[PDB]
Amino acid sequence: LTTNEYTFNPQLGYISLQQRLANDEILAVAFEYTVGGKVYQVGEFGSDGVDATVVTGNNSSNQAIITQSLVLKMLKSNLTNVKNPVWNLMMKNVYQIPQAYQIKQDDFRLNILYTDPSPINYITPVQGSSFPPNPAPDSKVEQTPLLNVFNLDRLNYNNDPQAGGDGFFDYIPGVTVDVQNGRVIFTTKEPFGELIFNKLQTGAGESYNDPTTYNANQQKYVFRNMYRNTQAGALQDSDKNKFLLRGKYKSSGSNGIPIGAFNVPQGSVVVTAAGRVLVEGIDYSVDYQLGRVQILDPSLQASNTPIEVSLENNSIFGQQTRRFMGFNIEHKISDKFVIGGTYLKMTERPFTQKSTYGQESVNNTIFGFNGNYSTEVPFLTRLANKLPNIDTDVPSNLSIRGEVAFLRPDAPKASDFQGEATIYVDDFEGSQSTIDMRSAYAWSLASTPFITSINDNTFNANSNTLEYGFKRAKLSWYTIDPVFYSSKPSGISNDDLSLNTTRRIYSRELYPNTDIAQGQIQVVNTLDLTYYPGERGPYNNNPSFGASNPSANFGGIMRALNSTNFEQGNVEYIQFW
Amino acid sequence: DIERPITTGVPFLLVAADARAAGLGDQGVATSSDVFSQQWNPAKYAFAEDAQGLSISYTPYLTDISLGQVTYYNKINDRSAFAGSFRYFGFGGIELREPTREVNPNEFALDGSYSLKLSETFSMAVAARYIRSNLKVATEEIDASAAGSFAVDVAGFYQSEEIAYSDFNGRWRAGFNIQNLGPKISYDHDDLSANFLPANLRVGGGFDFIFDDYNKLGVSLELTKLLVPTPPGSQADEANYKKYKDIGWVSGIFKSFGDAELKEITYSAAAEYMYQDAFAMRLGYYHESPMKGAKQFFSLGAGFKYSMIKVDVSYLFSASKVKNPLENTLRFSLTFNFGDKYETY
Amino acid sequence: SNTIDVKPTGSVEMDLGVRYTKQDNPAFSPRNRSSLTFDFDQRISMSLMGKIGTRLEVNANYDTQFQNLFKLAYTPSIIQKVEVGNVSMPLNSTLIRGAQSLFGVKTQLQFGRTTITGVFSEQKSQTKSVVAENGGTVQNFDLYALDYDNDRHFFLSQYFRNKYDVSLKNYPFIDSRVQITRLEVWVTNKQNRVTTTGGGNNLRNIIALQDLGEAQVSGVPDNEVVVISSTAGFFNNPIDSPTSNTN
Amino acid sequence: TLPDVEDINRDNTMSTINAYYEYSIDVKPGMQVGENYITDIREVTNVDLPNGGTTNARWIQFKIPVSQPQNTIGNITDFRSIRFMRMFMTGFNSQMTVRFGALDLVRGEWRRYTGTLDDGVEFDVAAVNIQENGTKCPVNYVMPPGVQREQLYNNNTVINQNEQALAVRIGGAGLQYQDSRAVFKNVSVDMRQYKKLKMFLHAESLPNQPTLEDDEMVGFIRFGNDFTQNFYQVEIPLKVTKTGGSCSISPDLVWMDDNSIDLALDLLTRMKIKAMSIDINSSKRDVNGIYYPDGKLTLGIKGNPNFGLVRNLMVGVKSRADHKDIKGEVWFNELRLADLENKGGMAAILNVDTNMADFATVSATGRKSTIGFGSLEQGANERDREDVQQYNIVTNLNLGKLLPKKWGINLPFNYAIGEEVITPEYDPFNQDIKLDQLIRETTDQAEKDNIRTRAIDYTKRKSINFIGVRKDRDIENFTFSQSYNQVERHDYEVADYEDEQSNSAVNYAYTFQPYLPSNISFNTNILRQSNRQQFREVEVEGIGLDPLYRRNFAFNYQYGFGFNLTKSLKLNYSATSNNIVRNFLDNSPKEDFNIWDDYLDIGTPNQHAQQLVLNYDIPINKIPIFGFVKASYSYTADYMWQRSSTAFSEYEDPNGTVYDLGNTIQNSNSNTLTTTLNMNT
Amino acid sequence: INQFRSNFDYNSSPKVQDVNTNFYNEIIMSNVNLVEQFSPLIRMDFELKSSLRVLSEIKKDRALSMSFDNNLLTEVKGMEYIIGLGYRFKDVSDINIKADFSLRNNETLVRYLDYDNNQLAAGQNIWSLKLTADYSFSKNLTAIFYYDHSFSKAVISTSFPLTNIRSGFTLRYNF
Repeated sequence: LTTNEYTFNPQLGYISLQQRLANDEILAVAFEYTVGGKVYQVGEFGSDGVDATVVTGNNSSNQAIITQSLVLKMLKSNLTNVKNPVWNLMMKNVYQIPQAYQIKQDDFRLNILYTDPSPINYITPVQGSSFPPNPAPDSKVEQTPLLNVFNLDRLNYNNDPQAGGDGFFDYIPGVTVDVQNGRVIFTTKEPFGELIFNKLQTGAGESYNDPTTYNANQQKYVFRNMYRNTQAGALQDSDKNKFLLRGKYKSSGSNGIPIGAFNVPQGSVVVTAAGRVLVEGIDYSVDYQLGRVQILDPSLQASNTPIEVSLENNSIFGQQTRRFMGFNIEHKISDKFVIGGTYLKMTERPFTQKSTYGQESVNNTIFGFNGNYSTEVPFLTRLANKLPNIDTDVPSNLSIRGEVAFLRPDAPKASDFQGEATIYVDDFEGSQSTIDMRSAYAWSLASTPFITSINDNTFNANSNTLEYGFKRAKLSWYTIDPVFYSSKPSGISNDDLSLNTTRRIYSRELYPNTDIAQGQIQVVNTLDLTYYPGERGPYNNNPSFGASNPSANFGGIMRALNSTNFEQGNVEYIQFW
Repeated sequence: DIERPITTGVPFLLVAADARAAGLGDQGVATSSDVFSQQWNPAKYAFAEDAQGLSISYTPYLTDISLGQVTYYNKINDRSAFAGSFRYFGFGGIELREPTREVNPNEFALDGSYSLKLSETFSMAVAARYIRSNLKVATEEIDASAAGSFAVDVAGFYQSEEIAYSDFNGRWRAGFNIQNLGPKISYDHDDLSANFLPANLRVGGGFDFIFDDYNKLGVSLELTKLLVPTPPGSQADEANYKKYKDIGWVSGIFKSFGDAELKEITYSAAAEYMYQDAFAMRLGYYHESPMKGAKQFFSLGAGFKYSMIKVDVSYLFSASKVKNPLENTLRFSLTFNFGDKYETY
Repeated sequence: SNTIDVKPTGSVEMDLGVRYTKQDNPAFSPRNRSSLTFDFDQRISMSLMGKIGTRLEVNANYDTQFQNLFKLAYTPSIIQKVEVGNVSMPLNSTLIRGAQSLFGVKTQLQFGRTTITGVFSEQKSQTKSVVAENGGTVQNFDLYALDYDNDRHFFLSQYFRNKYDVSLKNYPFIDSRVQITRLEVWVTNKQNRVTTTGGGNNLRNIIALQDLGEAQVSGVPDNEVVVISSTAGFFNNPIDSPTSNTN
Repeated sequence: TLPDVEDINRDNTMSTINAYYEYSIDVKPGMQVGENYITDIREVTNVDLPNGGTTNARWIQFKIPVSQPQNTIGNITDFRSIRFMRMFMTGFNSQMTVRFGALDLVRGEWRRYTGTLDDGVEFDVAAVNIQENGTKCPVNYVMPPGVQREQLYNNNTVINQNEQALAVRIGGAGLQYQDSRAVFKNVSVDMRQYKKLKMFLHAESLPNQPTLEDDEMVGFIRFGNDFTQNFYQVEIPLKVTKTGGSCSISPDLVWMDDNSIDLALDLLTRMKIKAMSIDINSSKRDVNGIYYPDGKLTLGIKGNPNFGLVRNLMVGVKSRADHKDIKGEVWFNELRLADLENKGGMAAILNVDTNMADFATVSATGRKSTIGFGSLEQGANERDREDVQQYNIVTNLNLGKLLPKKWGINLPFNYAIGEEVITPEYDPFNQDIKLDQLIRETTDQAEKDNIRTRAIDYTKRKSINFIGVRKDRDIENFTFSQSYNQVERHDYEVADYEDEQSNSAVNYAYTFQPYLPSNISFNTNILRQSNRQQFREVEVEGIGLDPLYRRNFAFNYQYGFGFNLTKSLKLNYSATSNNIVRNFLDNSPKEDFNIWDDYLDIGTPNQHAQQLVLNYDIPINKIPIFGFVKASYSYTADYMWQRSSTAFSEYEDPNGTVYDLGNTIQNSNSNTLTTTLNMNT
Repeated sequence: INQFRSNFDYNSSPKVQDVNTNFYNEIIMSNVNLVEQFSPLIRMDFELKSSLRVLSEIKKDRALSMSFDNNLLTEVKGMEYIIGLGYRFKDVSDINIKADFSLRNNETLVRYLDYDNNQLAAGQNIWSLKLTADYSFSKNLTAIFYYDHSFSKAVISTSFPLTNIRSGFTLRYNF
């Protein structure tokens, strides 16, 4: 791995790979560090290791090539055994802030909560638990906020220690945060698992290595199965995954608030600064080409108020056809006083009647009123210029606006089920996602198999001599190419393309209920496996092969699966027809 | 929710390709003679009051797929005309994951039609199409090089001279079109499996009111019958489909009527309003059976004529049923006319 | 009344051609030899302007590369305006804030002083929003205990692992002395390729051991530090020495 | 065109290890739909061969469960590293062609639940499917009655989409008296607008087994946060579809309406309320603390689950056969939610804008909303669930206008008040119950007032500021400022919150004009930030948690000394400094402090950053012998000093001694000469 | 030298030899890269008598990348022949012809030192023959006949030599 395909905190010793090798790769390391004046090394480098190759000859028919291996250290093998300590070498205290950038301090608020029913941010005992008394000043899980419970808040704003803490996540750019890309790093090998155990512990009879000897209070919080078991495992240990850590990070905002839409349709943005809408030209300005709303309101500029912005983008690729029926009466009472209508009906049109959860259709109808009485108050302008040095005669206005805007929602009657507003939280239609395997070429010959155990030699599978493929018949895997069916090559009678082992199975036989598209492949390819248990197969110097009962020979074909870890793939069945 | 539709072989043929139609309810069978009328009623090329024209249309399918037609008519006498159309349904853009192979799937349908003027009122035309689909361009046990076939068309178009009614002196138009009549297509290149061609029996009429003699408003109706046998709705459940599939096309075109009523005839109505003949505002409602095709809409459209180029555009408000792949588009079509303005009586 | 002056501008392009392509991999059939697909391309990039009949007003912009616009206005001398195609419907309320980009019909009707502007049309937008605080675009995140980062962060040995949570008792000062000077990482080479511009073409056999280094730590048992089944006569250093090849 | 390596998966190594999982299909001439792993047979009768003939073909569908190996060859434990699927065909006597219509590793989405809710019980989870399993042996998969087929256009053609279900299949020794088996997925479904949660079910005896009776099977739809500590178990005693042999039972007898959950969600809340007053220790909590209240469901709750956090769906199969081994083939299907809340909303925006002739621009606002008001595009779970009472008041004055235009000033004086009062429709604890059903559920007013006070979200924000004050024309050309933002808030989480910002900048920026400095720039800005938080204790609304004080008291300033000493020297100089203030502490802060305490203080330094940039365009042209070289030179030097927070400055050894690990220093240089030497001799 | 290092082993000890046998070089390193490049080895702008524009470059380069881990170098090649070509038929009206032949070759030989095993590891022989000829029928209407031939070639045995040909006219109408 080039030095740009990973990082490493060169003081605590954890690699920070940049590609998430998670399909049973192998990942070795050789490194060299210095504890002060001494130099250590637990690998073997290229510029230190035994040379790559070593020849011991002069001609191609007497050379003796010797390649050499460069002993290293292993950080995760192919077969992810959970027991072995290479599993533990993986680091499970790094949480990646989703879609993060150089997350500068003061624009990053992290906060750990305990959503048992709902998000509460202090741990409570269970029915007489009463957490171990007289805690140290550091552990003290009695009422402390979760950031203090998790030893992740102990420093002031300036990163110098404070009594209980600043109340906020500490953000030490080496220790607790990888500022370049997300990655809040908790300051423990396994915070949720053993930090809480040792911080709730109530004696020495409790031990972390056996989940049966827990406090009955650290039996509800110690989430041991995400550290002693994979992430696809520990789904079955579900009663403990309630420690979400909400947070907020901000973008650069250097030029302006980057809305996230491009080529906005003009007059659409509505920047309600602190609840009150802002005027499109007096206190903010939009680019309309880049997003980048820019508040030129100096008081409201530097205020830290949450300026929210509604955008009305028009870059929807793949949405539902909407209809926008409506109108608005606009009556003019005596000048500078109007009244409004504004009936509106926005109706989605679902793709299918089976409106899934999240992709729901709306049928909303708003109808409102208006107001907007204007006036000049020359009384008040006179009051103004009846003051000290003030002189101006510029007019004064007292506009007054009001609205009501009732809303009545619905759901479009297309997406009804027997006269209702079903949403289909799970129609069991996405389950059973398949992975094809009848690719006639991706297979190949197979080693001689074992049958009952690793101890039987029914197929000579342990014979280390040439008596290894004696029991290999003449299996031949293939698919009858379409030339035979379409344009009969000279020699194959039409009574050969018809004997039920070579027929060009149409999909109208397997799947008579499926509606094949037009112009697409109507023909169900196969993976024919013609097995000849008397034909000597490929390589074997079987001397007799004439008394061998053909019910003893095999014919083998092995593939290589693209995706390992059927746990987190959830492979369940091997289907075939 | 449609039960038991009819798998009409190559389906791109049915969809309109222009804007003079498909902004008018997809009919064009009793619409005035125009450069687009080759998919709808090739007979009415004889009544074109120009010598020769050619046009390019385009429908985008914003799902970059596209459907584009290029036509050229040229009436030799004052009494006959030739025409040639070319529809191209393409999946514009492709790549095969270091030069990589480029494979554009496409379904062009070349076409050419003669149109003679039998009597002074209605004309008859005969057309021929080489349909060719190549959608399944692919690799390793799904072979490309899919074939097409040939289809014949027979169209009659009855223009009427003039009647000068009570206060609006309109004229009448009628016309029938027997669409694709060719041997069934086999995508898989077998003889034991082949899809019927999309034979149509579209019959339409229309009347246009005339105001000021160059300010006209014409309405019209079309009835489209899809002349393929309807599929039969489990040994019997297999034998019934076998009897459906072993039907010849010349006999299916005859049968065509053993549904299982039979009012699964798609009807469309539309109105023209062309002002001075260089501007037109097309309205049209199209309706198929919600059980036998599930497709209906409320097409709007407009058309402009600067000097000899007409720009026709149109939108396709989807009336009720399932998501139509063209509902938010603009069927942009464009024309060109040449000299020899003919005097249409 | 007269003066249909709709003057189109722009260009049109047709690309009627043939496209032959053939590979020569043997795995294909003898049928997939030499595909010969026709090819057809259009590049209509037009725009219409003009003011028909002194009242109507055409405007349009049709490009063959999403936002193809088509407005068709109208202005009488009881009917004020009738657009089609790019109606707006501004409707300044701050509660009933209607859409502003949408295809369809828009009318208007002045009955003395009671304008009844109404729109039927198809909205073509989404109305997404942001919550920009000081700076820009506060965007929240919500993780959990169990969805940490997958196998992408690794300790470098059991020594650093067991020393991690103790060297960080007082965060900013790290109670250690370590300094990883040099570090080489070796992954399985699933993509058989050779480069010079990637940094080099240096790749060797590897026999990466599991217990390489790992002098036994004081706290945890030996069965969790070292995988060797019998550690008897295996360690040749004290019970806390750092990871080196000679532990 | 690839060589025939002994390396299949291109890992570049061989991996001669043997860790298998065998799965042995038989190949016999019989094979009805029960025994080996068959699921369908789909016999065809008359296929048209190309020679005009006709054959009788079968399409026996095997479906082997990966999670039930028959043997294990070698030290294999679990399916975390699988590779090299190797099929081989033994036992035959002669020519044998097997044609795989679709060989497939099908991965579910539903994850069989392991653990008590291991004795031999073959629990399987397939998806019965109408396109494939329309010919199954026990019962043909017929779509449930109301369910349509979900039309769709591929390219100018309808394409009937698919329909599936689940195939929770019990075998082996079968379930015991209450040992159940379940299947769970994960979700964030918020079912609080919709008023009924209902899904079909289907029961079936097993082929070649003792037929089930019309009991001893249940719906068992644990949902909510959890599977053993927070859930809403719906249940239903199924009744088997009586099979006779037709194998094509009609849809109304497959998907019986007695095996179809209804479960109006408004009953779950009353169950939750009835069970809040029934402790976790009692005999009501039956065995696993499920509290069955002892239509046709037997609902159960175990500890206040939620809606909107309905993660961990678990559909399953639980036995209630008093003494028998159950072996069923339950199908689950469409799990939709019934009709929703069509009630509406209401808003009352009222704005008031005034002017006082260029002097004051007092605005005012205020908008009152109700539960359910959003916008048109607002979905069903995102419209509104909070009564809201915004108001705002901005009072931009212009104080400089009060004095004469001579010696004019710019005192803007923005002043903004305003706040939010929000009451959620649902109380922020027991998220699914509403505030009303809990305020009207107890006569414990000491606790009733804990409720509806731990739920009234409240803010308030003051903002005074004088941004832009200066005297328009060592002259009087400063530029002052001042800003002050207070925020208070006492929502459900924080009992009281406090923010104070008090930026107080000031700038100089002379910019000289004719060896003296060409420019001078300077500026300071006190930045005080003060925050309090008291996270409320939701049990009793009394004292709450300890307050947490954040303080960012900082002073910091700039310089700049742009000199143009000659025509061939352009040396700038921009120092900067940023020191902190620590009036408010050792490590025990002072909860007696103030933002407007000693304010012009200049505390301890925190960062100091020099910077120098001198450019010298080498006056060698003066020498009238080398006047052909455009030699320049540039030297930017930098310097920075960090503070190294007190965890270093008074690090104390475990020996007890306190060291001082100092605070770092940095340089940098950018020597840069770019000569020309235009040969002009 | 992409990154040289200081060797901790070349310190002071009485241990001057490494594993195989060497003297612990002071400057560890890896991947010494000699990059040679004739960018236009020759370029021959050839504006001819009437109008026969010609521009025939010849690019070329080598990328020796010897790595000291395995001690085997990797040589890469250039050979990017190019032949531009332009002409204008007159008043037939005017017909502008362009022709852009090009031929890119490559190699990625991995050469061992201690025995002759210099083995190929990549490559290309792509040559393309774009060729256009356009003709205007009026101020508005133009046509252009284009012909884009292209042929790859198997340098390594996993490339599947392509040959693909675009042709046909393209009209053009400028309003």
